[PDB]
Amino acid sequence: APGLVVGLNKGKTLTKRQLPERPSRRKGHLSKRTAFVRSIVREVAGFAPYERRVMELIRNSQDKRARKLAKKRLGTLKRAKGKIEELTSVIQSS
Amino acid sequence: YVKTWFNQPGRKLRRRQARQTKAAKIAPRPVEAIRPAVKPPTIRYNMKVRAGRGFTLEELKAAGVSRRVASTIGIPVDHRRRNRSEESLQRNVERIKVYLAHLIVFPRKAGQPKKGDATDVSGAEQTDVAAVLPITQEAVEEAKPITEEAKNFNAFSTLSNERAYARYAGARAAFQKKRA
Amino acid sequence: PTHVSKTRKLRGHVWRPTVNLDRLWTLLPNEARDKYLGKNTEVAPVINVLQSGYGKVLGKGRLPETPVIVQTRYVSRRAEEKIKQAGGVVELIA
RNA sequence: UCAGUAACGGUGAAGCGGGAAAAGCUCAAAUUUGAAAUCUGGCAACAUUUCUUUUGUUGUCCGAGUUGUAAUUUCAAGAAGCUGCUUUGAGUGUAGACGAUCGGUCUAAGUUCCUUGGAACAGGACGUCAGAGAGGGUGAGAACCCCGUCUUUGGUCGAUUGGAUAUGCCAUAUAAAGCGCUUUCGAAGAGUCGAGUUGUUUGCAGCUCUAAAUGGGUGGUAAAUUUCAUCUAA
RNA sequence: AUGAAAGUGAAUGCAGGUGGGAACGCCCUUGUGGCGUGCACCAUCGACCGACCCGGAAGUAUGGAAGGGUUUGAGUAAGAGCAUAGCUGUUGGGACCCGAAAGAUGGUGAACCAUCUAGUAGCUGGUUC
Repeated sequence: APGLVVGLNKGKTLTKRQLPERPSRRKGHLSKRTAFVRSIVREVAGFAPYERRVMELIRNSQDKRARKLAKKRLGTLKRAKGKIEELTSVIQSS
Repeated sequence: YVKTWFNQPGRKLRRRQARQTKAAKIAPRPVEAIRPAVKPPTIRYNMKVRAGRGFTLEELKAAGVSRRVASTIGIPVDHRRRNRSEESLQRNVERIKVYLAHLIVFPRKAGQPKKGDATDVSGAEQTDVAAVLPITQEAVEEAKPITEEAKNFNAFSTLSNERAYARYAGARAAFQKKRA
Repeated sequence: PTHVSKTRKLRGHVWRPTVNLDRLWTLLPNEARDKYLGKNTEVAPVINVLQSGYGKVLGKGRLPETPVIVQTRYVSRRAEEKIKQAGGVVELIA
């Protein structure tokens, strides 16, 4: 804020006070309890066929096809990349 | 279909009797609750000051009253609003402070003063809150001297080029990361 | 009124508002103009056009030679120089 | 009001501003495991009533319920440890005031003379009341014959009720809660969101696929990705 | 106000002259005529702002000035509009009144009924001192 109207600093020049963090923003945070529960359900429930198919695609280094196929299954790139990275961590964990 | 307004005097009289009946129902306490001093959110109206919904949890914490006591004694609380400029902290604070100063709380359970509510009770009076607590507009300045350093400040040196600087900041930043 | 009508004679016969320098001195309270215009006072009057719902101060008109500070958001490219030789100052509202 | 504006191609909003009115909240997601502390119903008593017609309480029994009834918590938070201030009933008769309604009751002064007329409520003379000269009736234009109108936001008399005021009696109160602090923990709603597809007026719906935890929705930005802002759906 | 939009954003010259131009003054003391003055204006023009084109003083890649157009605007140039009522005209609502088969929805009976309907009316007829 240069006491002015324009620029990538613009605004009326004041002393901003550091506002506290509100509990609504807490969403998405991991709980060791729920992280444990998700571990249990992952180990007991298993996997749907489509992630099964893509993981030996990672196993035989068929990465690009698996990424495209994961995109087709879910719909968005971020969901697809989020999927494959967690399966890969499962792959190295195994 | 065709909305006619032949009831306009009638509806106005209904509200009057609504206020008079409401006020007479709770006569000791003021008819209208207090509201904070808040600024309209846009470049057209941001200079003005108007009355908001309630005082944010920051202000009640500063004013020394809990969010429970405030609701009981007629101070509305707004949780959605958050106040960031510490003047908005301020301007609402003494607003709560002077409201508490002029506030008189009748003791519960047969008029034995509890904590610091009050001792006198004959001072029961129903007053307009905007009288004791009017909302003011922005304090404008008058008769300030010198600022010949701003004289040499030739406006567009900021406006014209910083506006261009803002416009070209993205392209400039892309340039710097490119040749790096 | 039907009686005057022609039917009663045919029976049978089938955001930036703008302010120019000729108007800044009209935005003062009249006592401010009375006691501050034309007097060689050390302190000059201050005009906040934004308080009259005006965004940009254009520069049309002549000025009295009394120094006066004008507070504004935007200003035309001649409106500032005219107030230079008017003895007053222009500084920009944030 | 924006505004017949944006948008669409005649249809046609919304944010902002002013005003009317304002009031906040409850669950699921964790335990109390040193006690299912919870709840319906049957039976015996105690009551209370707009009310013999209603509404409960106590005791006892039985069943419901650990595939979860209570207490605590709902993101504005909050839980668990620490601190010293503050507080507290889901009660019960009497008196007085306050209003709501109904039920009733109380409301000032010419019908005095002459003429016309079937009839005076007409015309004339002489008066009266008026917080009452709104209206209606009475054998024709009636303030004073009558009902009414005004006083009336009232006097009276019932009946209940409005909840406050005082008072009296029980209560149980070994109590719980608010806020300084945290040495931290924070669970947060799935055939749902979403994507493609078909219909219909972005919304919804059928169909196949089908999620995630700083994730997800939504936008200013960027860039086509990004930061940033704001909110926390099912 | 201009520009498609970013964006910029209007007295030349007693806020002009150029001629003229209202009444007045103003007479030469008659009046006429002139002296004028010039309102609305009027035409012209000098110009003043935006767009268009050429040029880049500067000032923090950015950027703008001075200056050159006879290209542009129902532009500025000492604001004239706002509200209410009436008249008249026009557009839309049943739309001056009356009148065509038809069509839809839902019913009754073995075609009819009620609503939509006060329809399509480019016409026929009528339309008041």
